[PDB]
Amino acid sequence: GLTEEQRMMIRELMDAQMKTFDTTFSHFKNFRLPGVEAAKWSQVRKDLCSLKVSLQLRGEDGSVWNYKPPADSGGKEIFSLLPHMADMSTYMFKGIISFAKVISYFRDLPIEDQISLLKGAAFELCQLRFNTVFNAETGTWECGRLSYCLEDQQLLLEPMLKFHYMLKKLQLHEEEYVLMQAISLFSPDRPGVLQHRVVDQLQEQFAITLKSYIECNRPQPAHRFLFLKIMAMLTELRSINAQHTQRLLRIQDIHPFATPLMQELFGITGSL
Ligand SMILES: Clc1ccccc1C(c1ccccc1)(c1ccccc1)n1ccnc1
Repeated sequence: GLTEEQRMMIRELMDAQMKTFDTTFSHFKNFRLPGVEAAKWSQVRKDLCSLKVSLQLRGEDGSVWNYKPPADSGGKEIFSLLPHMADMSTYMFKGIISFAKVISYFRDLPIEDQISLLKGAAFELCQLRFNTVFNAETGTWECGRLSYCLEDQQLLLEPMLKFHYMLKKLQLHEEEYVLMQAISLFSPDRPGVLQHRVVDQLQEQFAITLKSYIECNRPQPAHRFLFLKIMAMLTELRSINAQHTQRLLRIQDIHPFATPLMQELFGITGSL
């Protein structure tokens, strides 16, 4: 029950996803690994505690490395995973940027608005892509030969983590994830967007396509209100990206770690 525009639209997004989402992370390599005042630090210590995972690395030859992070002993060991996480984020961001740049609706926008939309939505799209490799039975993001496991059920208090569990519960299709990415990418209200009305119209068409996709392919009474649930999750995603953004900026304030691409997306000038 989708129109021809809508069917073309979903195809173009699925195409962009297929070309730019390295789902086995095969080309994530050369990354760093952990080695072998006052009220800021209290806040940053709390910040880093929420971002805590163990790391497993499965060698192509069959070997396995496992890293268990330290406890907070009041020092600098709380920063040990930041260079690795910066490299993973950077790698995800490159995929996100490539995703946007092959979408016709995005390429047609002026360059400054392209940049403003990517700066506004990079994290959100990264989180949506991470959700598709999140294993909610083991609390593990399965990134090909890398796995990141939550240290350990009072962790669902963390809004990022509650989001991943709730979104995974909806059992979305690939098409529904990529429409979510599009709706978040084409948010007309990001800082610096000039063409508000053009982006808003595009956003509305992505949401209408999603509504129609669901109505036509999900008749089960379990998926009643699925569209509205998804849209409320998108609002939650925006809110937690703002929280997560401020958290990384606090951490970055006292222990620098953003790569140049992360700095670009943050608007960090390299000046002081
Ligand atoms: Cl992606 C990211 C960047 C910086 C810090 C933490 C995370 C995190 C993650 C995701 C996949 C693989 C390793 C870490 C992360 C890990 C644990 C707790 C919070 C965030 N992530 C961002 C959003 N959802 C998950």
